Amino acid sequence: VLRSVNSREPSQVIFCNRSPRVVLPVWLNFDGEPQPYPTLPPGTGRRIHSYRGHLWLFRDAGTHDGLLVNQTELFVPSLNVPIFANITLPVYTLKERCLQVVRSLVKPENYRRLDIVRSLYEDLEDHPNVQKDLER
Amino acid sequence: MDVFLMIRRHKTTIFTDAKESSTVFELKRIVEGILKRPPDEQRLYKDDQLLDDGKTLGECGFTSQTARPQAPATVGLAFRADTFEALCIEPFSSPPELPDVM
Amino acid sequence: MYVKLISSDGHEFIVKREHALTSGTIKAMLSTNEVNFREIPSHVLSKVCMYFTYKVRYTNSSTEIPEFPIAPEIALELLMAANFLDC
Ligand SMILES: CNC(=O)[C@@H]1C[C@@H](O)CN1C(C)=O
Repeated sequence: VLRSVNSREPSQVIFCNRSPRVVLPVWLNFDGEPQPYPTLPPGTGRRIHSYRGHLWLFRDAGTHDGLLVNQTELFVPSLNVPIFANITLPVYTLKERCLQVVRSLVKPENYRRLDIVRSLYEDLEDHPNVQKDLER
Repeated sequence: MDVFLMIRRHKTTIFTDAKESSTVFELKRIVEGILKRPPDEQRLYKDDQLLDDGKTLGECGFTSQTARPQAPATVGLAFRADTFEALCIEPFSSPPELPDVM
Repeated sequence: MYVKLISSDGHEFIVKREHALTSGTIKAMLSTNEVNFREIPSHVLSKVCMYFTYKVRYTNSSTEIPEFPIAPEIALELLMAANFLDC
């Protein structure tokens, strides 16, 4: 339902990682399956050959935190008059940002050992995920 | 360019912004609107240094890249009761001991 | 124009009303221009206010948004506050 269009029409794309995260580019193939590509270090760039009508999204390579590309969630290469794909941090909610920090300090096994409301215990293990966000 | 500040006195803290080109006096005008105290009854400090009314915030080392929204610069405030009290800023509460699981 | 947010240890934080209305919780507590937080100490509520300024600044900005910093010692308590405030 959310797949790349097999147009076979070449489209030069520049991946510009303007975030302090290691970015994992994800290409949704013609079946809708998320296909990972080589990661981009923070503040770095990379030139890749893609195609018109192809679906891309971007995540933190280590935590799968959601990232924005051109101020949205989905990047679709268009006709080349190289299309620029600006990858930036979104403004996370304070709750989600706090979750990211706690997850990176505590091993998933010790989520239960933390003194918090059980509601937070569940939120902590509900890690950001490509398939989870992939629905509509 | 906008600078982001914490104007602090005792247990009071004001979060506000201002232009780099704006003056220390103009910041006292802001404080006046909020705390109902005239500029002549106010003193503004960068750390321990008394700030002069005519100087711009940028001249006083409040730049848009050090007075950031997520990490605002601190401006000390001292009122006049007719003598001026000493600059006094109560520290925030201390964080608990870092949990062993962290 | 400005509202007052008081921490559990007496610290009084004064922020713009627009900034404070980020939290739907705080909006409800205002409706009376002061809110008392019995559970939120100073070192947490101060970060909450910094986030308000941060959020208003970088929402729909298109500029390179910087990371919102959270010290490891604060993360645990800030999470509980953020959860409660739906921030
Ligand atoms: C090296 N370039 C690729 O791998 C491109 C990028 C993406 O459109 C998918 N794709 C294919 C199927 O060739």
